[PDB]
Amino acid sequence: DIVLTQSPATLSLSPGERATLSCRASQSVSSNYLAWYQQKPGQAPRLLIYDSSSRATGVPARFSGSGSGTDFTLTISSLEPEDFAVYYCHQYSDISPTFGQGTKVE
Amino acid sequence: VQLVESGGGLVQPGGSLRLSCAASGFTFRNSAMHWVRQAPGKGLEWVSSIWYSGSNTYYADSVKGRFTISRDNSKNTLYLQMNSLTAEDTAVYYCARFAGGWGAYDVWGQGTLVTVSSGGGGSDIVLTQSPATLSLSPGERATLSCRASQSVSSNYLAWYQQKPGQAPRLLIYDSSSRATGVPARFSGSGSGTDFTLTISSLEPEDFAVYYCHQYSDISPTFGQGTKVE
Amino acid sequence: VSSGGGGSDIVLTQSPATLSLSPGERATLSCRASQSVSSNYLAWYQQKPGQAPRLLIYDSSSRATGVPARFSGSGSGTDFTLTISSLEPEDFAVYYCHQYSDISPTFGQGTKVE
Amino acid sequence: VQLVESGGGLVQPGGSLRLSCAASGFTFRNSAMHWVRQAPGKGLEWVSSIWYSGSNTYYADSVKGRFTISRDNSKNTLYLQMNSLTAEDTAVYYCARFAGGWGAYDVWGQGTLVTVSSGGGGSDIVLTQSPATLSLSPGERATLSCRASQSVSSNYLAWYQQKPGQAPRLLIYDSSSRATGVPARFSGSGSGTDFTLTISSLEPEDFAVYYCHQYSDISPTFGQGTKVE
Amino acid sequence: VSSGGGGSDIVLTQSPATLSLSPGERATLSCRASQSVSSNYLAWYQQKPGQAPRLLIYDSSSRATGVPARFSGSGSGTDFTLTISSLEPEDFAVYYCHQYSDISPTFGQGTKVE
Amino acid sequence: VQLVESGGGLVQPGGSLRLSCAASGFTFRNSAMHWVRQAPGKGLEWVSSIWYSGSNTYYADSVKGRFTISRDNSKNTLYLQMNSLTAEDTAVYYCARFAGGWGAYDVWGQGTLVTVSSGGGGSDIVLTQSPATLSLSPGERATLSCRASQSVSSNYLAWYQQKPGQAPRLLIYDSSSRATGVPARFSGSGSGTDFTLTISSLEPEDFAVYYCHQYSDISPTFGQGTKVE
Amino acid sequence: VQLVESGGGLVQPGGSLRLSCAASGFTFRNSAMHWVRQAPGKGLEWVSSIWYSGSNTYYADSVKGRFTISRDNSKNTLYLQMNSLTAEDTAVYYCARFAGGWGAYDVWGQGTLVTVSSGGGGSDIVLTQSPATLSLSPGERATLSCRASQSVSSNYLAWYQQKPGQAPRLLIYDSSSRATGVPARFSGSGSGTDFTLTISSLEPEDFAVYYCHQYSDISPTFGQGTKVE
Amino acid sequence: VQLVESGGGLVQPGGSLRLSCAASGFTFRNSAMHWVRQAPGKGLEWVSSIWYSGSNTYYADSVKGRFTISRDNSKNTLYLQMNSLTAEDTAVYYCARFAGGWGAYDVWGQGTLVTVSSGGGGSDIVLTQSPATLSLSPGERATLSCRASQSVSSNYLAWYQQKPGQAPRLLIYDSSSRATGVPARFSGSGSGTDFTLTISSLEPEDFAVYYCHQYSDISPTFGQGTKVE
Amino acid sequence: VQLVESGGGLVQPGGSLRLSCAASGFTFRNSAMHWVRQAPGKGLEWVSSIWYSGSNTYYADSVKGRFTISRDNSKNTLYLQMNSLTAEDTAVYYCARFAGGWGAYDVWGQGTLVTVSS
Repeated sequence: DIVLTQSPATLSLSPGERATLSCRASQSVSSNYLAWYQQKPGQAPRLLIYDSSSRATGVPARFSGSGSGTDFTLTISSLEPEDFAVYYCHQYSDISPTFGQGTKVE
Repeated sequence: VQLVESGGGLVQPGGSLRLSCAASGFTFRNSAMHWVRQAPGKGLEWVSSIWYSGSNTYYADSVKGRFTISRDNSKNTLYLQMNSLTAEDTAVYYCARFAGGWGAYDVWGQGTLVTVSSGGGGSDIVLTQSPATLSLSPGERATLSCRASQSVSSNYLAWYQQKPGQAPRLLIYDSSSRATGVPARFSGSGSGTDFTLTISSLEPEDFAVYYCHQYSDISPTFGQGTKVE
Repeated sequence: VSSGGGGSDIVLTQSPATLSLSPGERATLSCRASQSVSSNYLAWYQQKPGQAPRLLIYDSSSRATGVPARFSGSGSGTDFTLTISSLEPEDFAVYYCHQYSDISPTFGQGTKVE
Repeated sequence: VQLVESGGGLVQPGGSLRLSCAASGFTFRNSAMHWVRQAPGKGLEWVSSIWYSGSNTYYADSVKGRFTISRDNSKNTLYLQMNSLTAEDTAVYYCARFAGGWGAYDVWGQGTLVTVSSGGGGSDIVLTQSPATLSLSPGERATLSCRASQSVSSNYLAWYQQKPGQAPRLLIYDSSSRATGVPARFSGSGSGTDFTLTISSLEPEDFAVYYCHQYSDISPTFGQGTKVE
Repeated sequence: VSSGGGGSDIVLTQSPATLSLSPGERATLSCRASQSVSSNYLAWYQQKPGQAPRLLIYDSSSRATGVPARFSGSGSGTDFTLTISSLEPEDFAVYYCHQYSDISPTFGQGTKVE
Repeated sequence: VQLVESGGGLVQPGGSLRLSCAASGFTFRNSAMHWVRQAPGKGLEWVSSIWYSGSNTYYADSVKGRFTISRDNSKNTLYLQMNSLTAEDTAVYYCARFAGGWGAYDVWGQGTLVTVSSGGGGSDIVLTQSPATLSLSPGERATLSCRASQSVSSNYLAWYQQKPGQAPRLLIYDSSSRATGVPARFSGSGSGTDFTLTISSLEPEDFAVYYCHQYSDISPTFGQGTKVE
Repeated sequence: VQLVESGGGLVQPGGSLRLSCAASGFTFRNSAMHWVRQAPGKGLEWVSSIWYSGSNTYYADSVKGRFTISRDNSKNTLYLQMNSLTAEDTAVYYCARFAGGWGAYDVWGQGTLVTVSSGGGGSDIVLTQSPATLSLSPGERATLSCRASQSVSSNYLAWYQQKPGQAPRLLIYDSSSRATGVPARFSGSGSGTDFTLTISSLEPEDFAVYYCHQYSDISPTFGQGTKVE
Repeated sequence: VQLVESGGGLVQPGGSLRLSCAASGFTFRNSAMHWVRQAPGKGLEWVSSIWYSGSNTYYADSVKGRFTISRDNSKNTLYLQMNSLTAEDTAVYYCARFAGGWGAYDVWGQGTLVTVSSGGGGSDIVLTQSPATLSLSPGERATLSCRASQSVSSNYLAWYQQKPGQAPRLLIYDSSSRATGVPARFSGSGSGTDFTLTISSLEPEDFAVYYCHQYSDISPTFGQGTKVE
Repeated sequence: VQLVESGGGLVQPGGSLRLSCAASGFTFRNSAMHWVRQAPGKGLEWVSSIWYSGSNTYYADSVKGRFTISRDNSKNTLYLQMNSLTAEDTAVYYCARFAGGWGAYDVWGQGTLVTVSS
């Protein structure tokens, strides 16, 4: 059962700075079937990245996903106030989908 | 009941300046007179005091040995002689009458700005590190940011590690060059005004304060540090 | 570089660092000393941008001459309070507390009322 | 490429001060050098200009006759001699190299504050009149208010009428006393900090500017005026 | 008391006096001259509180060395514009226009971008 | 080319209303017709769309299940049936012809005001808490203020503590009575229009939002809260 | 002494819902019972009240004609029937026992969330106009910016001018085409996500509020407007 | 103590509308009830009154014969039946309780807007004449301006002279064509939105009011007149 | 392309509740639909999944034997029947379309809070 561990748990940054988020799996993620979601207070999660590196429709270029195997990273090039939220990674390579515990960017 | 201050201005480091404060409306010859200063964007800070003949004159550790408070009671005038000035003396200086239990600092001069600087225009390259703190576990990745207010020519930017009680240790120079004996898990990147230090998989010995440093001009500056705990 | 002893000046801590209020509202400012302030020799000053500090309260509760009655101080020992009962538009400034009970005068770091 | 300023400070009205600006990094002997000042919370204002051998110095109308710009090319230094100073000269003064079509003011000094004051912070009683303007018709009543920041001792407050091009006339003194020759339709009242001038039935000759005036201390002050049109 | 004014000085009027914007948005600043500015000798400066002005644009359209490309000037004669394409948090400051086409240099009164 | 509107007015919550829009000067039967509304002081907001037979009709999310757009091409008339009206539906409603790439909303009706209200005031007792936010450390004292627009009879004023995700908890009632189980560090005081809650020594569990509450009449009102963080 | 709440959940606009509250530990039939709600992120707001056999029941103005409070004393149960639900009703609802002078709201239910929504989003194109306010003189140029969160296909963007009390007026469509009768001093430009409206020489009749509008999909959206004053 | 108003909206000229006002909190059967209206941007204007059934209902001359005030004391409701509506009836209508010596209009409804109009979202062509007044002597030149809010098609603009107590007389039509019998000293010019009437040498018989008039559409409008004195 | 969710609320322990998710803008009959929940202050947690006829429906161990996922393709509606509720089932529940390699959870319902308490 693939465990996803995100780090750091909390990132305190200012507008204009870059946020680098890490998702590390206990096993290799087949086909790089890993996704990133953004969730703001009181709202449903919203897809940012899928297939490790594919940017969803409508997602600004400032969001970028990379990595493979067991090490994945989400990078936000220039943080805006609407980017401060909690971010979850998600692997869908097997029959037991699992999520990271989230990284809150504040 | 007034204090008319004069003096101040812009002076080079190591220079001298004399402040004066002319009193009227009270028995100046008997009054305790103090100097108080206020650095730009900071709070009030006591500087010196002088009183009757028979009492001690007092100075703050910041100025004792360089500043001299004095008074000429025949002209109802208070003086502050400022010698061997340093950039840390930059502040607005106030003369004030001290009334103790009868009013504390009840009369203030209007204040005069003393700026101690050899600089020009004129802006040193400011380095801002982000985030201020990173809490991580062994094995995880640490990504540190250093952004400069101006372009760092030739990418002359270095990264140092400092553990408590020890001298800084060179990790990266020329933005991307790993120093001899530094493990390959340390790597730097970036150019111009955007630089990054990455520690790929943290070890328990990597928890320390990390500083970036630009040496592309005659005025070297450091970032304020990122603590990885 | 120091002339003092193992000794420790009386440290004044003001709270909160900032207060955002409207005209007519109450402003309550706190000053907290690390040691007891002998004789309650604690003063409060008002400072507006670009101007010299102005005495509001001395001896913890004594209102300076010309200060409106809406300003009032209280407390003793290590716990002091400055109260502005109903803020006026001329009251928005930085406020400092100040202890003069010993040889080493010290100030609080200020509370901004905006 | 640097301009190192020095001088400035706090001086009393009518005093004198000299500012200096030491240049480095360029051929100072070829450069046109200007002084620019900025009053607190105001915009930039050109002060003076100087150029090469054929000395062709220029001044702003505010300072012509009081300020003298000069230069010593052997010390690469620009000077500004400031005489007959007034509170209107209070500003941060910048030296600047003028490059014209090749950079305008491309190099600036850091600026030094010059404050011209005799100790003015304000114990004076401030009088506020309201409203600033009143549009009324003949036969109507005009009610004018004067408010003091502090209590006016002994109710030493007066009211004056001023028509364009003429000296003021005493209307009311001691808050309520009608001056000799003033028609009964004028009347004053109030005490402490709240005063009123009432014109019971306006006449066509009553349309003018009205000032209140407190003389209860040694710093006399006037209201800023109410125009009755 | 006057020295002969006045006068022939080219009057520069900046508009608006204030612009309230967010990071990422466009700032468009206007400078209007009372008379034609010969050779388009018009400059733009940025000034942050407590600091000396910084040259941004000269000769109406020339971006000074080290100024980011998001700053751009345009216009001619009596109508000039400074454009900040996408505001950064360090771009919030007061901006002045300046004409140096004659012996009496004049400045606009500034536009504050907050 | 004109759109002539009719209908609207003032109705109570839960009521129903029908708007009309008669067209002339164009081929109405083929036109895409929309409704757009604008709350007082707010911007324009699209509401509904209708077009040719064989197309879909669209509604804004907020009005779906409440509003019905329709048309009668024989009478060149557009309709909007408005049901389940609430205060959020108060707006000026416009009918407009949608031209797409040939003019967007190129023709507008003059608009009719729809107001949904069960009353006109307003005269409730308004409680104003201050300050909105208090950043304090453990061990410090929090002084919270609650000011009423009118006198609170019998001093029937309560204070509540609410933590995130939990129901409010009674702290003080009758202005000064501590509820059973509330620690002695909390204390209420005041009367008439001026009430205060004082937390003498903040514990970590004391950081929450605090509301005042007057229950002196048939229209209970709360303050908007003070967050002690 | 407890109140056990039940009901709530997610419904669509125009829907209905009933909340329940079962009491225990006190003589319920003698207690006044209230409903209080708290919208997400906002404060507490009273909703309704009910009391003894001669039920004189009260409602907040917003819910009058939509909500009904009732009680079944044989079951010790409080009810709140909620009809004509809209998005402004989204809140956490609490039942509470009202003790008046002996405890105010001394007993609370744990609260149930009621959310009124016809769909998750909300995934529309967001138009952001800049700046919100422009203070300009006649003859000056107004440059208005409209930024889109996504690319506006076909550059289907329009601008409207609205004066107080009047319907909007089309100025520009297809990003840059002037509507018939619009003077040449108005001009639109831009593509993709960045659009501007420029009024070259402001006339006195040009001071109004200007809106941008994208019509490139089935969810038309507007900017919140720029006021040119 | 409340009056809940309802009704109003946008209606055609000659149409009908009924306003209602439901009272609570007082003995409605004994109270005198009035209607008051307020035209857009105007002051308050009394409309009608009703009292006990032993007194007479009263109406203003503006509405007498078309409006009917009535009451149903069993429902605590006040009514205003508005028949034969005209654009002059456009106003916000308030119901109000009249207390005479015990409170005048102490309770008001919130008001509902009644707009009586047959037009679309476009405005008629507005003509603005300037100056409002010209004081001249015989032999001098009078230059009068007429500016239109929209372009006047075909230059269909006319000028009229009106002397006191007499019908207007045609001076100029088609902007520049001098009417039969008009002296050559009258001449008109201009096109589009800018028109001028010039009287080359004033005679004493030329002192009158002058109106411009556009007839380029189905909605004829006049300027507000320029008086030549 | 949206999912309109409904249902939820406050229920006693051991009670029952049915959640609904109405789809539009895509071929719902062919889509894999999941339920995901998030207890207050915690992270996302997969609950259940349903797909085409001929595939297996799946449940997390925490709901297996108590929850039933189902669909009505004629009405384009997804259901979650929640029985034998416990305090640990308290969470905001989301319906979501699963696109796998073509976008993972690319469409989400807005979520509804289910609280189980007495």
